[PDB]
Amino acid sequence: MGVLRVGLCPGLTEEMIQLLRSHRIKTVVDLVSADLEEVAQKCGLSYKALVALRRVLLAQFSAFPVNGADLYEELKTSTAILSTGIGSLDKLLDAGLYTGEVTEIVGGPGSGKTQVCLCMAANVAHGLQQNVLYVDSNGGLTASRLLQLLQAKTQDEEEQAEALRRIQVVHAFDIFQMLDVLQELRGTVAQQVTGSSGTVKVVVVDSVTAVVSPLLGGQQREGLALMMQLARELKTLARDLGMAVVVTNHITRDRDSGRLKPALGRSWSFVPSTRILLDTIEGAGASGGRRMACLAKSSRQPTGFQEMVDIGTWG
Amino acid sequence: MDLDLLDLNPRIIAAIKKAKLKSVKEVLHFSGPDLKRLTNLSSPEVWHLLRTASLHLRGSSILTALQLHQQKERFPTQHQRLSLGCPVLDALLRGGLPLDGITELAGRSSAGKTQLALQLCLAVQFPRQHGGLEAGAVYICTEDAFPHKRLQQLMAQQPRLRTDVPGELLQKLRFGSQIFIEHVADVDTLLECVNKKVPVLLSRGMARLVVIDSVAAPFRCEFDSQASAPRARHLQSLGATLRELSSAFQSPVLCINQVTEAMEEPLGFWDERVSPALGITWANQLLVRLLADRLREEEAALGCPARTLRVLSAPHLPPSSCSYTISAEGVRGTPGTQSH
Amino acid sequence: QRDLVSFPLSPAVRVKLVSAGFQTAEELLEVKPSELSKEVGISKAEALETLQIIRREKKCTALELLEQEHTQGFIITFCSALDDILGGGVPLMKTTEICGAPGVGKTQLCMQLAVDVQIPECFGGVAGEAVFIDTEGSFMVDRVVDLATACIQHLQLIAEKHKGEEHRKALEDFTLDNILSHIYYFRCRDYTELLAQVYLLPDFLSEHSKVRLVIVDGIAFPFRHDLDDLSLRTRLLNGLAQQMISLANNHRLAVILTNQMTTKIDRNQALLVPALGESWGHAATIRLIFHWDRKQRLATLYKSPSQKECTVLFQIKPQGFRDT
Ligand SMILES: Nc1ncnc2c1ncn2[C@@H]1O[C@H](COP(=O)(O)OP(=O)(O)OP(=O)(O)O)[C@@H](O)[C@H]1O
Ligand SMILES: Nc1ncnc2c1ncn2[C@@H]1O[C@H](COP(=O)(O)OP(=O)(O)OP(=O)(O)O)[C@@H](O)[C@H]1O
Ligand SMILES: Nc1ncnc2c1ncn2[C@@H]1O[C@H](COP(=O)(O)OP(=O)(O)O)[C@@H](O)[C@H]1O
Ligand SMILES: [Mg+2]
Ligand SMILES: [Mg+2]
Repeated sequence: MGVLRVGLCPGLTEEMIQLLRSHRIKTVVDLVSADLEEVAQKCGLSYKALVALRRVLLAQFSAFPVNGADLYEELKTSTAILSTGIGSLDKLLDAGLYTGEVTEIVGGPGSGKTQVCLCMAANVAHGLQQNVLYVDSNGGLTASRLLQLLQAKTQDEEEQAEALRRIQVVHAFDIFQMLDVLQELRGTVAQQVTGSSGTVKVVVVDSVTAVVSPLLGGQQREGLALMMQLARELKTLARDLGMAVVVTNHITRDRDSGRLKPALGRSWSFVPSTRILLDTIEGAGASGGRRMACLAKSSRQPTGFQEMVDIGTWG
Repeated sequence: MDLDLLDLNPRIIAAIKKAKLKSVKEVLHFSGPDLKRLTNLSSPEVWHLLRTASLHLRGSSILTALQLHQQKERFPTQHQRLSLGCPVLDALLRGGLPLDGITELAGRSSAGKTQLALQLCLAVQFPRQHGGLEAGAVYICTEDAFPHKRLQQLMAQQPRLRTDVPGELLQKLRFGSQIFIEHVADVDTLLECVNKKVPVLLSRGMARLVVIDSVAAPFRCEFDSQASAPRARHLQSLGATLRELSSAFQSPVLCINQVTEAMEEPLGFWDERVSPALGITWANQLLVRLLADRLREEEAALGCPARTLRVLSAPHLPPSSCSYTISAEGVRGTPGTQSH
Repeated sequence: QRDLVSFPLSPAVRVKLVSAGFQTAEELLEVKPSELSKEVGISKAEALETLQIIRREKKCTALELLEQEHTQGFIITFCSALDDILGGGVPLMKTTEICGAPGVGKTQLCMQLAVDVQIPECFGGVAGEAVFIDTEGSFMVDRVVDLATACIQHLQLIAEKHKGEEHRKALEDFTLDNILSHIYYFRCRDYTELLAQVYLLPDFLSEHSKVRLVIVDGIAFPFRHDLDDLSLRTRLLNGLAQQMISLANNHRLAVILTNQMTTKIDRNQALLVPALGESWGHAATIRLIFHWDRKQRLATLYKSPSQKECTVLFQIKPQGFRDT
């Protein structure tokens, strides 16, 4: 806790904080770490008021553990199923995508990560009729492709016009801009708890590697902390507010010593919940929209299954 | 030592002093995160520091292309040219060699590269009106001994070749004393020579032309087909050094190259039997690439050898060709032979 | 709850603040700077600058973006098939990169794009400016003059064929000296100079708001020599790409970059691949490659988020970049 303010907890006065900060104990952490008896009798303060203040301070700052069954019945209805257009992951994901998890796609140049993001966003916005927020960091969005994708499913101008206005796009090219955008989204959705419509349910980040890649390198440590903080806030957003978050990434060394692995080192590997490794086919059948999709990490189903996805003829 | 005059706050300059940063080149060498971790201070002040350092290093004049076009005397590199000594060759090259960048001359043996190099060495000492630069030249022999006898013969026959220039100032010109000759034997020796001896000659103003007798000769005796990376590193370093010197002192650099056959089983050579050596890494360092070819007795059964000088690529020259002959006076192009 | 790590704070003030035990700006917002300075042992200047930087740090949807990109036009190339394959020319607000073997026509394309960006809106241009940054010294004014003369001849021909007064009204201003005064020239002989010029670009673009094109003719040369440390090169390249895309999106530009090809001995038959490693591969929005085939120049699109890859032929005439 910082400086004393009125309304933080009942029964606070300036004498209490003056004596406590004179006794080298101001913050809540060391006040609760120190024995209540020690500060109670050593400083001579009243025991009843002290214990009441400590209990009311912990209660208003804590998270009370809850039973499991009740939250299970509530999550039975809180969750949702989002389909993109292919069932390769759908069958291997307990027959439905999870709203409230951190899934991501790792793919190289020309793999089709942003194509998957675009088609998924179009399907979510048009078919299911919910607002969706898209974050771009390398100029990978073009509205003409969105219009072309929408036209492949509808032939009415009014539906195309209405669908576009529910897709919100914001440009962030530095990690601070991305953090500010996500914090603003968190604040706005926290203020919009009363409302039932207009709240975005799917959040897409076009490229998390490009923003944070310049921050890596050297022998320093602030880049790892920044990326960990970004991951933590993304996870808190997705869990607490029940949003589906999708991000992209790149691959690393393909040499003999190191297999094809996602970028951002080992620390980023623990962040996401689902991994989809897009790839291109070789030999006959190459080029076009023919891309091989695989599921590396799911933590819910067996992995190592390879499928086929076409984009050129899809939408 | 130099950032003191920059406007700033005492904290950032104290951090710079504690971090042992010398000049603007040192601070521009490092990147954002490196400077952030060295100075241990916030990002916006780093951005301000970079902006101020960049504004100090450059960014004063708004130079448009009118200043490049109209102001002929302000930018000699864009208009002044080094004449080759023959009007036909100059017409083919639209004036002569550029004063910036590297110009390559490639071809098989007995094609006439050394004669052209000697003629360019002699032609640089003429006044600016006659297509010269009023300076000397540097010759670096990398393969064998310098041909002094041919140089003396060319110097003796010089009055006959320069028919247009009147001869009163020709006797004043001391051709022999304004040509410097160097010898090398290794790649490292050539690198040391270009790193140390050449800048001394160019800076003091003795010469304004650099000629390498055979750049490919040292590199073909050390590196095999399995050692491409060190050769590429050395070629990149040599090209960077040569380009920097040429840009700094406004002195043309002429490089003489050898060729290798196609050995048909790309780079623009489809039906050509020979191609310039040293691969594509060396080809990326050049500006104007020439090629001198000679058709053997099979096509030269007419009585005299057939020589053609061809332009391969250039930012401002179409692919063309002409013909020339070698005589006791020098290299002369055949009139009315340019191909379109 | 906003962690202090997510703010551009100096490490010293951040570390002392978190040593004090504050982990949210919501309570830093109302603390008086006097006791704030007294508590954490700082002065007023750092307190006020931290407060302002914390407090300082739009809603555009797909329809607005579609309308905006329809308002602004495309940069003509004078190659009809190349315009058709690219969707109408070089797009704005995106980074375009061109690769190819030496002496293939990349500099000619850059010169043509510099000339073509000044076509009046009536004929179907963008009517903007151009910034040319040269790192190799291959900028010759004579070729630009010839290209501009050919362009003005073609423009006069089509204007006369149309027989429209409004077309004539946009030609007397379109003279050789006027268009050739709208190209701003720089020269960076070292990668440090190039980086410094890049840092100085935003103010220059703020001064001259009519610029709609930035050309960097050659980025491989400054970075492919005298740089043993690969990690530093990678960091510099990533930072440069991020800055360039930020400039393009902020000032509504069309960044043009030029690269180089490198032989790769795969299997046993060597083939040409773009340089600067594989991490750089997806640092550009659009990637173009110029082939040689057999005496025929081909412009093959490689990576783009809008159109499928195909192949188009072209050639260079004494008038510039042309089709057929
Ligand atoms: N790192 C990346 N950043 C952005 N986009 C990427 C990335 N990696 C791959 N892509 C996308 O992968 C796609 C694969 O190329 P492809 O030519 O198949 O797409 P396309 O132009 O959308 O095709 P079509 O119009 O035929 O559907 C590219 O369009 C590109 O946008
Ligand atoms: N009077 C002459 N004096 C000298 N050479 C003459 C004369 N007349 C004709 N030539 C021709 O000049 C040519 C000189 O060849 P040159 O030394 O230039 O060949 P190169 O292979 O390019 O040289 P280098 O291997 O030294 O680079 C000879 O092939 C010779 O036939
Ligand atoms: N005035 C001209 N007329 C006709 N063709 C030209 C003219 N100037 C240059 N060219 C051709 O255009 C090409 C330019 O290539 P260039 O831009 O130098 O490639 P790079 O930039 O990769 O070095 C050359 O191959 C040359 O043949
Ligand atoms: Mg010779
Ligand atoms: Mg070029």
